[PDB]
Parts: sequence; C-alpha cells; structure tokens
Amino acid sequence: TLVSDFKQQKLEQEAQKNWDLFYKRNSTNFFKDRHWTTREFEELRSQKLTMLEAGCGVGNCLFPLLEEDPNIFAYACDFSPRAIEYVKQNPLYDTERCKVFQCDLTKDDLLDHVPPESVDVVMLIFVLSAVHPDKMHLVLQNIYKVLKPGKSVLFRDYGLYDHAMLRFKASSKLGENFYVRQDGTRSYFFTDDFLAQLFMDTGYEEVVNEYVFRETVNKKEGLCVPRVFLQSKFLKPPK
Amino acid sequence: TLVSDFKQQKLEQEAQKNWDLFYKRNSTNFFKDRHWTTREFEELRSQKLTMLEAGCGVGNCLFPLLEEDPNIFAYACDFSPRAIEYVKQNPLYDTERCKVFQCDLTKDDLLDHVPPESVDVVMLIFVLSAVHPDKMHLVLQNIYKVLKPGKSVLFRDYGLYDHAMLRFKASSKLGENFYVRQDGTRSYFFTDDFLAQLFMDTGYEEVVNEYVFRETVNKKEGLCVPRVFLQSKFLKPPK
Amino acid sequence: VLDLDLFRVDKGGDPALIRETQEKRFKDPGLVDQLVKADSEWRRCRFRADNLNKLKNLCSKTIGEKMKKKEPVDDLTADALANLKVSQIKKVRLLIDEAILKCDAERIKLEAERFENLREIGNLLHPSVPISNDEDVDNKVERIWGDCTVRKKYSHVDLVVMVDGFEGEKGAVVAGSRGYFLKGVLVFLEQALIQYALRTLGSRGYIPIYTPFFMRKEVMQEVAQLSQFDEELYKVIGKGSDEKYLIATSEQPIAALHRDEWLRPEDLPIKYAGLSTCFRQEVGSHGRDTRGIFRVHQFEKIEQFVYSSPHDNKSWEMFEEMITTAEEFYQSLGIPYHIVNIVSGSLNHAASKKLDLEAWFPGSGAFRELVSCSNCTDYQARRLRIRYGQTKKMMDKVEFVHMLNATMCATTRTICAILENYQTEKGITVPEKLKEFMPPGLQELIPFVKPAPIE
Amino acid sequence: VLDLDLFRVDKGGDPALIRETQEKRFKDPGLVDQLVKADSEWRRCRFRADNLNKLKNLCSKTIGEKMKDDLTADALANLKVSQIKKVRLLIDEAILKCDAERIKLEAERFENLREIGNLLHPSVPISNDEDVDNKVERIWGDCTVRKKYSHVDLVVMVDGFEGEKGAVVAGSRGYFLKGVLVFLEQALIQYALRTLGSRGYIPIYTPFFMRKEVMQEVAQLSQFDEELYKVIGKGSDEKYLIATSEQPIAALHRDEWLRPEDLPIKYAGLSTCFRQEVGSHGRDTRGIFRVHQFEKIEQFVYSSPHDNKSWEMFEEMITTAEEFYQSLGIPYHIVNIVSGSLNHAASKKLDLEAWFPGSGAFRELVSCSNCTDYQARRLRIRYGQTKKMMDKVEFVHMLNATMCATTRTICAILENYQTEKGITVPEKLKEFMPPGLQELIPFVKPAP
RNA sequence: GCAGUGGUGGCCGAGUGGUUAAGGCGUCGGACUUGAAAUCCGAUUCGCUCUGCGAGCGUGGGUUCGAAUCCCACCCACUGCGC
RNA sequence: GCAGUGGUGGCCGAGUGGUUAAGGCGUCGGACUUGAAAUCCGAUUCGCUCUGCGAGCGUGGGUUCGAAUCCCACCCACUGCGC
Ligand SMILES: Nc1ncnc2c1ncn2[C@@H]1O[C@H](CSCC[C@H](N)C(=O)O)[C@@H](O)[C@H]1O
Ligand SMILES: Nc1ncnc2c1ncn2[C@@H]1O[C@H](CSCC[C@H](N)C(=O)O)[C@@H](O)[C@H]1O
Ligand SMILES: [Mg+2]
Ligand SMILES: [Mg+2]
Ligand SMILES: [Mg+2]
Ligand SMILES: [Mg+2]
Ligand SMILES: [Mg+2]
Ligand SMILES: [Mg+2]
Repeated sequence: TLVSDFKQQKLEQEAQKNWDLFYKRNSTNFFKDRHWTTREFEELRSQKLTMLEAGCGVGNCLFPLLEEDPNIFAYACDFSPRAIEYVKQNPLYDTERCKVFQCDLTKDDLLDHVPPESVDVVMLIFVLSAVHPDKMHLVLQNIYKVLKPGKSVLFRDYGLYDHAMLRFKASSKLGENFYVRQDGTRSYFFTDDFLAQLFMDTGYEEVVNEYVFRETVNKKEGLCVPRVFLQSKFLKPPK
Repeated sequence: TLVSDFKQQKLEQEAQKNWDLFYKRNSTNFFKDRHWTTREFEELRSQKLTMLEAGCGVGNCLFPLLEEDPNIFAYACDFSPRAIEYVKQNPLYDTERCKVFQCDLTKDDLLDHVPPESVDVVMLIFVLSAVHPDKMHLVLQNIYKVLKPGKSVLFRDYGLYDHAMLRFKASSKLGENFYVRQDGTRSYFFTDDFLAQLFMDTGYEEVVNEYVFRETVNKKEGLCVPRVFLQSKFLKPPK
Repeated sequence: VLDLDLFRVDKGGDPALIRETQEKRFKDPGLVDQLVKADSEWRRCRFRADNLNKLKNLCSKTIGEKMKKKEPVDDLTADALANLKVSQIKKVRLLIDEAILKCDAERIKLEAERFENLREIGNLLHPSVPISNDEDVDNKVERIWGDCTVRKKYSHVDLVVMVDGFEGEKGAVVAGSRGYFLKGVLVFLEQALIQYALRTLGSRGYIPIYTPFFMRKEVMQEVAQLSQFDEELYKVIGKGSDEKYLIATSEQPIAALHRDEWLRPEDLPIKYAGLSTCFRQEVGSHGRDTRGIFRVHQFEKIEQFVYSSPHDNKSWEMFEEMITTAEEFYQSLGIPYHIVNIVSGSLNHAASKKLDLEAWFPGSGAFRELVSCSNCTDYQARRLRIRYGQTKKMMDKVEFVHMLNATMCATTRTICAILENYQTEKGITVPEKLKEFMPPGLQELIPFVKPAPIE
Repeated sequence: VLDLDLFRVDKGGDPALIRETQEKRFKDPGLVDQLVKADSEWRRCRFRADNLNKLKNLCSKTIGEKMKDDLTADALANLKVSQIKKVRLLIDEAILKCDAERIKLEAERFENLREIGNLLHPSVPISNDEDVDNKVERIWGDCTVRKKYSHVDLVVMVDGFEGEKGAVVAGSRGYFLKGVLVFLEQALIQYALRTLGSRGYIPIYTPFFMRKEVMQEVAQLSQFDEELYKVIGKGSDEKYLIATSEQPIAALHRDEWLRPEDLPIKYAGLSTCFRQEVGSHGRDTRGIFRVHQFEKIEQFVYSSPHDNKSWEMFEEMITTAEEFYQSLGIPYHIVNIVSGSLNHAASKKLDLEAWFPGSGAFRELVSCSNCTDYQARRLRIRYGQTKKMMDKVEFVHMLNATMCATTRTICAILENYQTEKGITVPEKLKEFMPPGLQELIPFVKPAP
C-alpha cells in the first residue's frame, strides 16, 4: 500500500539533503519568478515594510516584489545552503535591503536572526507542503513570535484534488494527501479545514481562506487540466 | 535369363551324384510301383522273355511286371549305387530272374554285362528325361547293340506343356523345355518330332508315338490339372 | 536467487523472515545466519575497497598532473599528495597496491561465500501453499473434473501394443533401456496432439517457438539446478573437446532467450509456447503401469512460458491463467483430473508455488501427473539478469521480471491418458477435438490389430 | 558389403568385374587382388580347421564310448585312453596354430572387402567431375525466374528466426524458429506424412540416439568423427545422436528373416537429425539452410532382391518425391550424381535440386539412393524365411530417399512464393495452417 | 581449421597515454511558469559507509605514475584461403 | 543403481556331462502313384575341399577326454528394493 514506514523515516531525516541536491542538480533554472505576488495579496501593494520570506528558495518570490517596491527590507529563510548561496550570488542582491540566513523552520528558532514582533508580513508560498504534516505547527509557532501583533501571514500552496496530486502513481504515496517526488522532496495537499485548524491551534486568526482554481494547457499535446491551489491570509490577534 | 552356364556344367558333371543323394534322402519312399505297365504296352502281355530295364531305380517298374508274369528274366541298369543296393535288398529279388548292374548309359557300354542282340524288350520309363539332351543318342546307340534285330524299345516320359513343366519357376530353366529340380535332377519335356528325329538318327523305326493325356486332382485343395505324357514304341529294323 | 538486500539488516532487510521461510520449506535454516554474517562483513570490506580505489586513482591523477606540468623530480588527502615528489607518490602507490590486493582477496572470498549461501535459500512462499513435508498426505486437492473412479479393461502398456503403435524390444536394441519406436497410428495421434496444442496456445496469444536442443554449459548453469545439472542432463560432445547439454525441457532455452535484457514494461507479459524434444536420464519403474511410453528418455513436450511484471500481483493472476489454460485443454480432450497443491518439501528451489494436474488413468486405477505449473517469481530472472524496465532509476535498485512455466502437453503421457480413457472393445475412440488433425480413415476409431500382451 | 563369393574364382565369381567397378567409381582397384589372395588362402585354412575339428570330435567320441594326423574312426578304436589324450594334445596344438592363421586371414579379408563399393547400374554416368557430368535428367517448372530476396532476409522479414540469441544459447548456427515459421514447418510435416501414408508408407518416430555397436553397422568411419555427436550419460554408454532417421530404421529389422510375401516394406521416418558440418559458402547458405538440427521426413524401403524390383521401387521413390514438389509448386531438375561423389553403400543416386529465385541457384532438397544388399548383409536382414541346404542366403534390398527436410523446404517455399507484401501460402499447405495464416504470411520487419 | 582487418555505453558515433567516456538518437519522469508549454528541466552501466568516490570501452591479462588509446591471449565478426 | 530367479533353433517346447539339439507348430518345394491325393515324401542356423565333417542353445570366457547341461563375467528380461 503506502510507502515503507522505514522509507518515510529516511525521507523525514533527509529533507534538507533532498532539497539541497535539488538545487545542485537543477540550479536556479527549475522554478520561474512569481510576478503575480503583488497583485494577489492586498498587502505588498506599493512605508518601510519589513518582510520575512520563509523558504526563500533561490529567490523567485522576493526578488520580483523587491525590485518592484523599493522601500521593503526582507529577511530570507531557507534550510538549504545551496539556495542561500544562489540568493547571495544574485546580481540583484544588496545587504541593505535583504538579510538572508539559513534556518530550519522546525528545529531552529527565528529569534536568533530577526527581532521579536518586528516583521509586518511573512509569506508562505509553496513552502509548507514540503514540511511533514506533524511538524507544521512547529513552523507556525516559530514564526508566531516574530510577527508584529497586528501583522499577518500570507499563504499559497497546493490544495486538495489538484492535478499534480492526480498524476502521482500509487507507489509515491506516504499517506492521506501526502506524496513524495522522484527527487525525494514531498508534497502535502491541504484542505481548508486542515489549514484552518492548524493555524488556530497555534494562536492565529483566520481572515480569508479559499481555493483558487486555474488550468494548465499544452496546445501541442492539446492537454488542458484543472489546478486547485489554496490561498489564504491569517492575522495575529491584536490584543 | 537361363541358369548360369557354369551351373549347367556342374549339373551335367554331377548327374549321378544328384540321383544318388536323391535315393539317400528319399530312400525307396518317393516313387510308387507302376501297375499300369503290363496293360499299357501290347508286349509284356502274359515264353522266356528276357528284358532290360534301363534306369531301374529302386524297382517300381520291374518288380510289379516281374511278380505278375513268372517267365521273365530281367536285366537292371542304373548309374546310382544306392538304387542298386535297394534293388538287391528287396525281398522280392532273386538272381535267377534278375541281373542288376550299374551302368552309366552314356559313358559305359551295355555289352560288358548283357550279350549282344539278346534282349527282346527294353523299357525307358521316365529315364531319358534325366539325361542331357545332347547325350541322349548316346543312350539310344548304347542300347541299340543289345536289342534283338526284331525286338523293340518301350518309352514313356514327360511331354510338352505338361503341368509339371508349368509349375517350375523361371530360375529353374536350363534351356528350351529343359529344367532342373530343387534336388539337382533335371527334366526334359519331349515333343513327338524331337523324339522321332532322335530315334531315327540312331537306326530305329517308329511304330507308335503319340501323347497320353491325364490330369491330377486333389479334392481337399480342389486342384484338378492337365498332364501330358508322351508314350511310344520304337522297333529295331529286322533286315 | 533471492535479493541480497533481504539479508542486510542495515538496509531494509530481515533475515528472520528468510529463516521462517527456510523452515516452512523444511530446508536448513542457519544458512540465514551464515549469510547474514558473511554479508555484514562484505559490506565493510566493500567500503574499504572503494576507499583504497579512490586513493589509488587520486595518486595516479596527481602523478599525471605533476608529469604534464613538468615537475623537477592511508590518511592522504588531495592537497596532501600535491606536496610530494613523484617518487614518494609511487612509494605510496606500492602500499596502496598491497592493501588493495589483500582487500580484493578478502572481498572475492566473502562474495563467493555469501552467494553459495544465498544459492540454496528457496523463494518466498505464497501464503496459499500447504505447509508440510508429506507429499502423499498433504498434497492439497483443489479441484476435480470428470469421473475419476471409473475402471476400464486395459492399461496403456497393453493398449499401445494392441494398436501396433509401439516397438519396445527393437527400440531397446537400437537405443538401449527404454528406447522405443513409435509407429503407425500413434505417430498420427502424437502429431494431432501437437497441432491441437499449438493452435490452442496460439489463439490464446502465445508465440510458438521451436527451441534448440543443445544448450551451452555457461547458459545451462543459470537456468538449471545442481542436482539436475549433475545427474539428470545428457552431455553432448562434438569434434574437439563439448560443453553442451541436451535440454530436459524447453523452459530452459526459452528462459535464456531474453537473457541479460532490459524489457519494456509495455509488452512485459510475453507468452511463449515452447516446442521441443526433451531428454531426461532418470527413468525408474514403479510397477508395470509406469512402463511402455510413460517414463522414457526422449519425448516431445509443449510448454507454456510467461515473463511477467513483478508488480500488482500480476504474476499470480498469470499463474491462475496458465493453470486454467491447461485445465481447459484437458477438458476439451475429455480427460478427468484433479488439481493438487504440492507440499513445501517437494517444491524445487525456484518455485514459490506449484500446481499439478493429475489425470485419472482408468485402466491403471491411478492418478498420474500430466501438467506442472510453477511460479518462480524473480528467483531465475535475477540470475539471468532480465530487468523489468528499460531505464535504471537514480537511487532505487533494479527490479526483475517474474517467470512462470507450465507444461501444456507431454505427448507420450497424454497419449497414454487418451488411450486409457477412450478404449472400447474394438479400438480407441478418437477424441472429437483431434479429428481435424487425423488422416482420413483414422478419424473415428483406431482399431485393435493385435492381442493383449498380458492375455 | 559385397558377397565374398564374388571374389572367389572357385565359386562362380571373379574379381575382374570388381576391379573394373572400382575403376568406374574412381576408387582404388588394387584392393581386389589383395582380397582374392586373402580369400584363396582363407578357404584352405578353413578346410584344414574343419578337418582338425573332425579329428578332435572323433577322439572325444572314442574316449566317451570307451569310458562307458592320418587317424581314422577304427584307427582310434584300438588305443589306450592315455594314447587318445596324447593325440588330443597334438590336435589342440595344431588347432591353435590354424585358428591363429584363420583369424588373421578373416580380419584382412574383411578389411579389404568393406572398402569395395556396390556394383554399378548401367545408367550411371561414369565420370569424376560432378559439376559437368551430372546428367540433368529432367526439368520441371521455370528454373530461370528471379525474385527480390533470398531466404536469409525472408526468414527475418516474417519474424520467424532468431539467430543471434540462438548462437548465444546453443552456439555457432544455433537458432530459434518462431511464430509463423513453426506453423509452416508443422504444416509441411503434416502434408508429407499424409502424402506418404496414402502411398502405403508406415509413419515411424525413431529414437534420436543409437548405441555405437548398432551405429557402426549403418554408418561409415568418416561419419563418426566428422559428423556424429556423442552422448554421455552417467558413469561414462557410448551413444550417438542420429544424423538421419534412415540409420535407426535400418536397424529396425536387423538379424531377421523377412517373408518374401511382405517384402515391399515401406516406412516414412520422422525424426530430428543432428549434423556437425555446417560450413558456409556465402550469405545465401546462412539462415536456416545449413544448421546443426532440423526435422526430416524420410522414405525407407526394404525390397525383394529379385526381378529388377529394387530399381522399379527406386524409380517409384523418386517419383513420389517429385510429385510432392510439383504439388508444392517448387521448380526443380533431377540430377544423376557422378560416381566419384557416391557414398560406399550407394549403387546409384538421384538428387532433386530446387531452383531458388532469390538466390539464383539450384539447391539440393531430396537425395534418393539404392544401396542394394550392402547394408542388408551387414545387418543380416535376409530375404527368405527358410534357408536351403547347401545354398547361401539372399539379403533384401534397401533404398532410402529424403522426402522433406523442413528447413530447406521452408527456404525454397519462401524464395519461390515471395510477393511484395509477404509470402503466398502454397495451395496444398492451406488446410494445415492456422486460421489467419491461410493466404499470406505477412512481412513485419525490414530486410537486413 | 589458417592469415589479415576489426570489436566504445540502449543504438549511432567521437575519442589524440592525463574526459566530464563528446556529440547526437531513443527511453523515462518532473514541472510551482499570469511573460505558462505547438514546451522547458533533467535522468538514463555496476558498486560503496552515496552532494563523493570506486569499477567498467568484446573478455581476460601485461607495459606505464597513469590505457578506452600501446602489447599479448582467447572469443566473436568481416575479407581472403583450406575443407 | 542393488539382490534373487532366468535366457534353447522361425515359434512352442524336451533336454539327464557322451543327441540324431526330441516332439510338435509354421514355412517352403517335389511328386513319376491306373491300388493317384479330401494326400504323400522331404527340407527348413553358419562354414568347408559338401553322400561327410566342423561351429553354434543370450554373448564371451573357464573346469572336463567331452558342456546346450557345471562355474564366472557382461547384456537383456521378470520378481523385490533404492531412486
Ligand atoms: N522546514 C523548512 N525550513 C526552512 N526551509 C524549508 C523548509 N522546508 C522546505 N524549505 C525550503 O522551502 C523551499 C520551497 S521551494 C519554494 C521557494 C519559494 N517559496 C519560492 O516561491 O520560490 C525549498 O527551497 C526548501 O529549501
Ligand atoms: N544316364 C543314365 N544312365 C543310367 N541310369 C540313369 C541315367 N540317367 C538317369 N538314370 C537313372 O534313372 C532313374 C530314373 S527314376 C525312374 C526309375 C524307373 N524308370 C522307374 O520306373 O521306377 C534314376 O534312378 C537314375 O538313377
Ligand atoms: Mg554500439
Ligand atoms: Mg551522451
Ligand atoms: Mg576490457
Ligand atoms: Mg524360442
Ligand atoms: Mg524339430
Ligand atoms: Mg554360448
């Protein structure tokens, strides 16, 4: 049935290694820059807005919004050293606007690099699906302490019954809505209820949490397919 | 086609041996006594009639006519020693009425045992067919000198197209009307013209020479077959 | 053979399960313990040998670079060697050579020992196998078809002579014990059986294949067993010397047909209807009704052979399909039989399960095995290196195909069954499915022309 | 083997004919003189041995009757038993010497006789070069048409041949035959068996190996080293794989007295043949044309030795083969093989050579041979059931002819029936083919 | 069976004593792109304690610090012979 | 493969250390009978210099003056085992 229970332990203990070898084999050429960020969230629209990018990758999510709006300071978090080195070697990088640092969002703590209750917006774009479902609230609590008590957290990631979930063969299933790719990285497909009751258990307040529907079409192969991402915004209670 | 010319020479040089081994294997049980003799020929019917039996076998031709008519003296000629010994050991044999002796009728001469121009009747019953066709006139001349100048010679032997001539396979043929049996003895089947011109070439005179027709029938196998013997009487010219 | 990683416990293996299976087959356990210790030592020896090879390679690379830059004259590192003259690196290479040679000897010994321990270990057992060692008591009868209690007058030993289709004495004069001439009506009947079986298997999707009868020794070792290859196979010798062995079944050359190949998963269920003459050296007579043409040295056999996907329980569905094909064959021939599940102690080393079709011989009053269907899983494919996909994955190990075989029709034994089951008082009635393939005049009855040798 | 009476002038024979025949076969003619001298010395030796045995038996009978070398019966009847034992010792020494001489003479006598070929039929072309003097006796069909591919490509285009994997499994020339070509070979066997069965032949499936003591009597020395595989059992038997089913069929009646009434014995042998010589002579001889293992259907006849019946049966056998190949539509010519290329047993041989339009050559498909009594007297198969006193036995005549070697006939069919879309199925094999293969064998691969 | 030339990875094909076994072709999966793809990114012999190192160029050996490159043997092809 | 009994002529079958290998059965040819036959007479392993002598009883050897008869080996059957 599911993947061997021994193998799932090897996947959990080698999560950072699997993401590091991904950046080794694929360099910065796999993912593409996300220019839809500023438009999608009512924040990030056009003073000194300090931001934390949890799971920054090689950029692709902060460099666009950072060359767009020129009064944003950014913290960058990633547990893979290769991704950090790629972010630093980017020609668009300057220390006066970015502060990149490695931090395993489940084991390490964010206060060792960012000041408490300082960040006004933190982004979770396709980062939480790579974390084991039983260590996600660890990440939510780790980022709960650096958020300004009126600030918020922005989240887009896979949703239930997306096509990518569809495609996976049965030999790639770790559990309910929990799969693994050929390269070792994993994918959890969230539901609105699961994410809601995962954010509520760590002290957040739901604002918007609803699915976003798209489609993928390759004209040459004439392939058009449905896609289901879950977008949301949670807010830290004022008082 | 015909029998090997080498084999025909072996048959001619071993004629006496072949007849001797016949009497060795068959004893006196093969041929049966001929009781038809006295009736068939107008001679031999009921004074002192001296007779020569050329080719006497083991009897079977002189003992019947000799126990029938009690005033007949008989000379017996045969080139096989076994036949002579069987004739002598016959209980019906007495020297006062018979004079048996071995004589090859082609090589030997009859005057060494019988007086010239003495015999009044000589019989040739199935004897000339065992002689090679090119040594028959030898026998006719050998017996021409012992015949009284008014006497005769009696002859019965196979004729042309008899059944026995038919049965024989093609591997048993020595020449025209000339066959050989399994035991080595031979059979020549005479025609009236052949016998006539064979007796005329040696100084005889034909009296009667005509075929006699019988058959043979085995009821159990339901076999009835034609038989053609040639009977004749030749007479030595008086003067 | 089994996968060596099933014994490595540092990998996801478990030798205890191999011990349980080796007990259920009533074979010798402890071979698992010898294997586990040999393997655990071989893993460390392999690590050390790789490291020595890396050091030797790095010495050679450094020497080449020193030479091409025209130089003036084992905790080693890359930079560490970069500070030595060529003579000193060669002095180091000599120590590397000695260590490599002794490690290589130890590793070759450990590999051979672990493999000769893995050689005996039988395949894993399907949970449907009856655990036992008494074949006469625990053979599991599964199904029965027809009337398996009727009795008839003559056994096949008489019937093959009453039809004048068998020459035993002259055969033994020509070939020796058990040699035979098949003649007359029984040659036509054998050919009819071959035509019917080939046509049936071809319509099911099997590819008829006529195999060579001489297999080379290098290849026969990989498809046969120690005992068979020792005392059961004839050896052929030509001019020279001669490493050839007359095949005991067509499953042996057909197994070597896709030897050392990467088979596409699409088209994986390759089905072969093998046709050949088989040469078996063991012919023992347990009574009169096993003589005649029942146990002979030479006979024609039609075999099923299937290469299957190792996933999704596909080889076991294929196993059921093959036994069903043979069952339907003998039902169309009108021969009664039962299906028996063989006990653990009677399976050979490759089989995970074996079914037998045993036909009822009414003139002998016995059950005699006609079909033998086995599922050997990847035990043989691993030995022959017949891989399941065309591409090897980044990290995963190579997967092998499963290989199943099943006799469809051994001609002499099936002729014996047909003769015993179709005898009447005047001759042998021809089965309705074989009348197409018989000559005119032999399409209704094979008449008795001689008296019974017993009478 | 020839009758030893043919070499004895004492009997109705003469070795001059044997010398002239050894010249016609372009073999050595000096064997006849050695044979005649050995034979003439052996007859004397045999006579002396019989006389010594006679004296020994009379000595024994005298001793036995009394207890209860110019010697005679009465002569021994006057001796003390001790004297008879001394005489028996003398007779034993003489018998030992004479038996040594006689065994030596028989040995040499048989060595020179097994190398003199059969007498020739007056129709045989007397010559030694086969390629010019073989009398093409008759033609059938169109033996000049030419077509695109040879069999070496056609067996691959229909996907019925596996040569590389076969050479991996079995070695040089090993092959798998698969698919449509297995069905075609089986159809050929069925058609040949029914054709021969309608003619009065008895089908016979033979053993594939033969004991050496029996194989010697049907084969020559040249064959064993060059062409016969040896089978080894356990304990190291001495069996050989058969090169043709004529070899086991010949031994089926060894040491028998056949009834002349049932003398026209005809058998249709079916077996697998194993040859070692597969030497190649170009591409057109590769494929399944010259292989180590193939099925063959044979004609084997035991005939009366009388009345030219053997030669009438010879003509009948070649006519049966010819009709088989005319019904298949294969063009051929019949060839009278020259005396130089005849085996020892054959007194005449006719080959049927078929035209191969893709190869452009004639290839031998059938070989018909009349061996007369050469092998019958070596196997002691006697004509009559009874022996005559003082008359040597006659042996039957034995004739063999290939009906169909399946691989070569498949090659000929493929080359003669190829079209652009596949191979047309011969009209006479359609009833023996599976449904779907009764009109065309389709091409499924490209030509190599 | 001799007396010549040859043998590279799934296939073709480079290869020059210091490769990363080039380039293709085939196959296989991954794709998160709002500037989606009439495509892109990769992988694709074996082994080990796996971000690396080791082995592998018909198979075995030799020479060399180092061989896919040079030498030898064997095996198998092709070209000429013997048969 | 053992550990017992066996092996006779075209076939059956006697055979007892001094056969003529009995008796049958089958097959094959010869028949000249007047008293023909709803049968009779024979032959029927190999060899030789053939009216005789020699060899041959699964095949080879031994003991004996002499073996088809007694001994041994091998081969092949049948009866019990191993497999
Ligand atoms: N538990 C964790 N702690 C920190 N980083 C993590 C993490 N789990 C996954 N990641 C990082 O999250 C990244 C997801 S790839 C997505 C990158 C980014 N969201 C973008 O839009 O480009 C990976 O590079 C991985 O390094
Ligand atoms: N040339 C010849 N000279 C003498 N006798 C001969 C002979 N040719 C054959 N015979 C004998 O003639 C006999 C023929 S058998 C006939 C015997 C006699 N006619 C009878 O009626 O009984 C044979 O016994 C043979 O010995
Ligand atoms: Mg290549
Ligand atoms: Mg490449
Ligand atoms: Mg190499
Ligand atoms: Mg007997
Ligand atoms: Mg008798
Ligand atoms: Mg003996």
